[PDB]
Amino acid sequence: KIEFRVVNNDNTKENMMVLTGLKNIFQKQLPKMPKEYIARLVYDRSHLSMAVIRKPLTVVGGITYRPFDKREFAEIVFCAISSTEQVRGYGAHLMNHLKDYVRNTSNIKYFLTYADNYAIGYFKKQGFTKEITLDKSIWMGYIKDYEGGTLMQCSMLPRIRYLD
Repeated sequence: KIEFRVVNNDNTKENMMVLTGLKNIFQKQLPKMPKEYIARLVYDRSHLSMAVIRKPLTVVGGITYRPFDKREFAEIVFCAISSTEQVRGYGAHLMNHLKDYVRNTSNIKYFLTYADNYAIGYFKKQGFTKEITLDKSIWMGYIKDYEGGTLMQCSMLPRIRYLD
C-alpha cells in the first residue's frame, strides 16, 4: 500500500503532482522559510525527491535532495512526514529506502544537510552526526545554509548495484 518513489521535474504531470504534494508538506513544516524558495528547489530538475506514497497518489512525506555524483555526496535539502500521517516507522523507512536507492543507482556515499533545530533528533536517529569528517573542499560552495541550520553528515557504504 505504501510506495517509495523517486521523482524529479521532467515535465510530466504525474511527477509534478507528487512534487507539488511534497512541496506543500515542506512549506507547512518550514513556515519560516521563504515558500517560493522551497518551491523552486523542489521543482528544480537537478533536485530529486523520494516521496512516500499511499495509493493511488497520496503523498504522505518525502525527502528532496541534490546529488553530486562526481563528488560522491548528496545534500538533503528537505525532509518531512505529513503531520497527519504519524504512523510509526515512516520517517525511518523513508530514510532507509533513500539510502538503499542512492547506494544502488549512484556513486553517492555521503549525505550532508543543514538540519533545522527540530530535525536534529530525527537525523541523529538515522545515523547522521554533527561531527563533519567530509573535507570542506568536497562540499564547500556546493551546498548553502541560508537558514543557519546545523550541518550534519551521514557516511554510507560503497555502491552495490551497477549495470549502466
